[PDB]
Amino acid sequence: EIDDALYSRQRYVLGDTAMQKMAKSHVFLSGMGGLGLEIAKNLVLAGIKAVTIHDTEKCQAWDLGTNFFLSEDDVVNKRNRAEAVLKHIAELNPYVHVTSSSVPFNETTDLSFLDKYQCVVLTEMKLPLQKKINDFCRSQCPPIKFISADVHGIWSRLFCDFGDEFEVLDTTGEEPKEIFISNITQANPGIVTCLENHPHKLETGQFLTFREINGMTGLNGSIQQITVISPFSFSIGDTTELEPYLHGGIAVQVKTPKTVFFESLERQLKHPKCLIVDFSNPEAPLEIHTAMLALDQFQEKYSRKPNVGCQQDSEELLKLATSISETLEEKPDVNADIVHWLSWTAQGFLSPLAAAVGGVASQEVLKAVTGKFSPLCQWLYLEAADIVESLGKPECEEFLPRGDRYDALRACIGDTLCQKLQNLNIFLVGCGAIGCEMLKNFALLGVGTSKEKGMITVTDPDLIEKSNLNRQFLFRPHHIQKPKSYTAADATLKINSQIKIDAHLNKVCPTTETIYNDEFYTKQDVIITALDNVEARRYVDSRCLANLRPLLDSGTMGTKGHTEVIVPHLTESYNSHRDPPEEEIPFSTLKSFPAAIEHTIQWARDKFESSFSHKPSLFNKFWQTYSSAEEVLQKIQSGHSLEGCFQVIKLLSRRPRNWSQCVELARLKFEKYFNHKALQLLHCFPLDIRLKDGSLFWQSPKRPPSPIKFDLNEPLHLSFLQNAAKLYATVYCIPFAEEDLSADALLNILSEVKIQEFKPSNKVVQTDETARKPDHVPISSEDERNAIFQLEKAILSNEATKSDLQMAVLSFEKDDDHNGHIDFITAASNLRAKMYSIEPADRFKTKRIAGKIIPAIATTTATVSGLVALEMIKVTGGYPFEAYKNCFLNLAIPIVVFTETTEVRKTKIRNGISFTIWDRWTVHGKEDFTLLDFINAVKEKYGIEPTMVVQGVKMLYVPVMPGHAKRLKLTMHKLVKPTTEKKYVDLTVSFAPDIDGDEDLPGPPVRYYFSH
Amino acid sequence: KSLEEKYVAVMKKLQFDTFEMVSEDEDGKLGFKVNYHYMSQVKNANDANSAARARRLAQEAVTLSTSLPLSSSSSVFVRCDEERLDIMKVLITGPADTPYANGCFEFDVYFPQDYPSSPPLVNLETTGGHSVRFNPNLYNDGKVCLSILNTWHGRPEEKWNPQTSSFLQVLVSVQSLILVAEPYFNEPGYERSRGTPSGTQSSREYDGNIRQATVKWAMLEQIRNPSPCFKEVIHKHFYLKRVEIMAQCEEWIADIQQYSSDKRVGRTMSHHAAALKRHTAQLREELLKLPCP
Ligand SMILES: O=P(O)(O)O[C@H]1[C@H](OP(=O)(O)O)[C@@H](OP(=O)(O)O)[C@H](OP(=O)(O)O)[C@@H](OP(=O)(O)O)[C@H]1OP(=O)(O)O
Ligand SMILES: Nc1ncnc2c1ncn2[C@@H]1O[C@H](COP(=O)(O)OP(=O)(O)OP(=O)(O)O)[C@@H](O)[C@H]1O
Repeated sequence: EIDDALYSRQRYVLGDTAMQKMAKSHVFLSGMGGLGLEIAKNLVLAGIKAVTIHDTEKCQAWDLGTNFFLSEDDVVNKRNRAEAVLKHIAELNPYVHVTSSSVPFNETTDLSFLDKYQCVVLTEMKLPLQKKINDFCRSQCPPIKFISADVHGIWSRLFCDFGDEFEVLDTTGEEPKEIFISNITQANPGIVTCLENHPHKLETGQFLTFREINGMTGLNGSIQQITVISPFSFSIGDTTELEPYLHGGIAVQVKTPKTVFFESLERQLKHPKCLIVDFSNPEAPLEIHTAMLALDQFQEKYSRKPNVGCQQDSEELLKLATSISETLEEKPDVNADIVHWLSWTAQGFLSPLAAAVGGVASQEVLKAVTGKFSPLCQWLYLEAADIVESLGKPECEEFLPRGDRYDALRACIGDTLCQKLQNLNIFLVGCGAIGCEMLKNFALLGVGTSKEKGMITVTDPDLIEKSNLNRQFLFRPHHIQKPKSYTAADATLKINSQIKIDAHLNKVCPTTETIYNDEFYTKQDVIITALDNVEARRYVDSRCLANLRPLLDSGTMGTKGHTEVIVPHLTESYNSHRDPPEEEIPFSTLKSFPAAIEHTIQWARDKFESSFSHKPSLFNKFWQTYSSAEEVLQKIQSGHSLEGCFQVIKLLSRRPRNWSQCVELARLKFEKYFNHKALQLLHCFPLDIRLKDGSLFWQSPKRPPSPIKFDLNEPLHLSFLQNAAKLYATVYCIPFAEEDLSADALLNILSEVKIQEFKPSNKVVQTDETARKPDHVPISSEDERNAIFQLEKAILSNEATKSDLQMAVLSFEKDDDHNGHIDFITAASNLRAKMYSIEPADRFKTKRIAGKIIPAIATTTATVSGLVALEMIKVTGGYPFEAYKNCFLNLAIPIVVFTETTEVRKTKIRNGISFTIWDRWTVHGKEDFTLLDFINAVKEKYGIEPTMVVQGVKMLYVPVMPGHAKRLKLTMHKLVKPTTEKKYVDLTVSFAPDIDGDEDLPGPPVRYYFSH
Repeated sequence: KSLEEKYVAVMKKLQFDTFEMVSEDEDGKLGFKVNYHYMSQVKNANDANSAARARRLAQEAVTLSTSLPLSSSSSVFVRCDEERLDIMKVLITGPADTPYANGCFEFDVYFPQDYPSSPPLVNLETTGGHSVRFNPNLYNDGKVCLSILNTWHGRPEEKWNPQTSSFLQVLVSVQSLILVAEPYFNEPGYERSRGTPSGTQSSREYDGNIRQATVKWAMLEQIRNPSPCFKEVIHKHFYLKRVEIMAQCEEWIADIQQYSSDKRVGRTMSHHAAALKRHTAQLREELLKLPCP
């Protein structure tokens, strides 16, 4: 059984079948560098049945910059690295059976034992024996999935090979689409027109199935291959022999497995299938392939890596690359700069690049054992190139080893840059898995470890949960219900004691701006966000824009992700993004005419919140507004129009006093929801009622529902009644026991319950697709007098005490099982699905949709975190605009796209003057300086006359407002009335537009210093 | 019409003005000088004002200061805080030939932080201690139900529109919809009882009750308890218009006498007529007591 309480988010990504196969898989890994370490980390977080790691090397002090499990003791003992860190890896997931091995690998090593595994990943390995292993892998029956990767300096390599033929079970995780059919013709080939306003959004050659189709009853259950004619029409093959078309119909996407073919590693040395990530350089990957082959040949020839700045080694590598390029099929131009940088940084190691390639490699490994997504075929190269050319031509002493754990990074980026990183002050928001990976990257990079200057700050308001343990690797089960930031910071120092870090339990918001004032932001250098919502992103963006500081953000959903980079005076803000708002389901569609199971789940969730949060709040707020029910009775007897009193009385008259009455009320609610409403809506709209044109009202998408007959023996009915009764008993504070939930006891309770007969009504139906929830229809005096009688009887029956004025309000818990919110919502949604003859849904997709759960996986977060570390290194470098690269990705395809950040625009205010979002004007003055002096100073310095002045939320001066010419004569301190806290003040000023009657054009904010 | 000429000439200068409504202490917290509704909402309003809000208000200000409807039937009077525009107060007289005629009604208006993305809050202040639901869409507590405010049902064109809707549109809609001679059938369902003898009879009942309530609060209690925001304006208006009201009260008394013989609604019209004649006598006393500012 899948441990859903830990794996729900992973389930929403992968699917149960993939994990079921995953529970029967053995995966082997060779080489135990930082890359192999992170591969083990991601796989153990994903929960492989059994993982075998291998290493023939021993610990060294140099490894401390690439590993976050090693300690000085391990290096002192000269233990095998893998066997030393094996115990730490086991902490990440008890379910995973992790094993280790140290058998030497060479040309005479036998590979037959490897057949027990399904996939093998090779790191830190010599290329010819990689060739031999790959030959063994694809020769197996079935072939063993082969994956290899390498990291060298600012360069990386990734290769995949699954034999001659491999079957992808699902190309992408996108839900199959369903489209209503508006028209379809008897033709050869037949032509189908979908709903005129709903786009076809499909492609030629795809396979579709058909259901609920009227006219051609034979097309029900049939499968056809399509051919797109338009974004709203297509052809599906011959249909002339079919019967005539009537109406309706639904087309459902059909997924088909696809075979993917992989060449051998040796045969892929020439003509490699290389993924492209930068369209401006559709040749760089091949050049990098040539350079990596040249480096491998150099290591073969000289048994060593090239020395930094060694002109002899660089020239030899140039000759090797030139020779290899000549042997290539395409023979690309050898990049001298790339070869030079490879020779310069051959011996170094860059961990963020390793992080990215490890994430993508782990995702590929997951694909190899599931077939859940289309894999890489067959090569992919990642670079940190932009960093090095920004430094011009440095000296080799900048990168020579100095004895510390940071020697590996020093050989890549240089000591001065490392010192810059050590000195940085960083503010990090959000302690999600992205934040944890970023903190790990900081610790391994020596970020903020300067004993004088460097300082890290992180904050998060929430505590640790078991569900978080699936991807937030820093935490353990004995850290549950403890601060995320505190535990993360405490665990971080174990990785690196030299780090200096501070933590907070604070939610970044306008109310907490007092703690995080402008001076605090000025103290920081870089701000990074790991938020899960847009509003907080906008708030942080505005604060950082006001404080003129760089901002980094990353979004993660499923296998899709992106990186946003914002640099002062260079880029657009995050607020510059103006993506279209989500269009919600029509109100009429939600309440009355659902067609999708998502409509029913939304209806169930809204009904739940109204019943258990909103209306309880109304009841208790009513009894807080009015002291006693007798007072309300007296007031309504004098015609007082109190609000919600009618609903409160209706609730009180419906208030149960024991568990049996709670069950009775739950049964009545069931009857109301699933029998009476259908009869009412059918009374208003008969099944054969027709429109102006005579077409049936009950036509696509309008599904005519059918009333449901109750049966306690139905498991769905049993679950619905049990959950509803439990929630209602919680509502009315009625105690109960589990034995009361037993089906026989419920039957005994309902045996004496009389089911009330239906009666129709003539309530108007909001059939408008653009309608919204309006205010209530005015209440008749009949309901007034009925409620009056109700609370009069209640008072006479002593049901007017404070307890009768008390009832519980329930939060929407979504993770625990005992609260029954998920089960109640699922039961209601499935009853509504059967209600409209729509297909039901399972519990877990209900949990996903209702809880708005964003699917997550360790591979995506690691991949994005490595990139984020890369651009923050670039920001630390103070590099030009070209170096900064935003990125978007979707590992499902898989796809990675880099694109330069959006250039900051200039707002042409007037007369050729323009200003940026980063612009803030300044004015210096004195105590006798006046508003007229202010206008003159602006008109002089910036050549434009202010037309309106705003003091924050207060207005300062408007020419058309009365008597404001006098304000021109008033001094700054007199009219502002400022506090002594500042030597300045900030204002907002606009200017008259070129065309009168238009709004004044907003200028940049202006700061008036009280002094010079 | 010399009375009309002087009426237009005088209150033209008074239809718009600024007036400090919130005195301010040392620590930045607001001390409200006169009565207002959004005490806590204003005091808790975020200080991170959106610039577009202030700019839209400034652009509106020209039209709101130049194009206020001015007529003896009805006129609009506009006051806002001398240092903040989002705090708002408006006074309107009832259009002629209505049960609301010439009655003074004070409103509280606040522009939300997201304005103009959302309609401003609107509220009645002449509720007489929330005694009467004066209009079917206008609750006794003063809450306003307009589709343009999204506080009433309506089509998208009737809804609030940040790009096109204007505060002047809401002001005009007040007169055109709420301040009508025909309030009763405005209640949903009663528009179907329009024309039916029972519906018209209950309309007469409701409008007579509204008339007597207006005489009580909107005229008698308004003059006897003048509001500081328009204290001179209201007295000048009543001095100018008083000749009409001394006949309006008599015609209303004559009308309710015809109703009183009815056995269904005339029985309530008897109580409303007693109240109406009492308040009419008191109102005539106050008119004789009314000076010219
Ligand atoms: O107010 P909501 O929770 O959004 O739902 C209401 C509510 O039903 P519940 O009582 O089951 O919550 C109404 O009942 P009351 O709130 O007045 O008790 C009911 O009205 P009736 O009692 O008059 O049947 C109405 O149903 P309808 O709109 O069909 O009149 C129904 O609406 P929905 O369940 O469709 O939201
Ligand atoms: N304004 C904020 N200030 C500080 N931290 C914030 C703020 N808004 C969100 N966060 C944090 O951002 C984190 C996002 O990480 P993550 O993706 O794990 O979200 P989650 O809500 O914890 O997870 P899940 O969706 O699985 O329940 C949360 O832990 C949350 O505490």
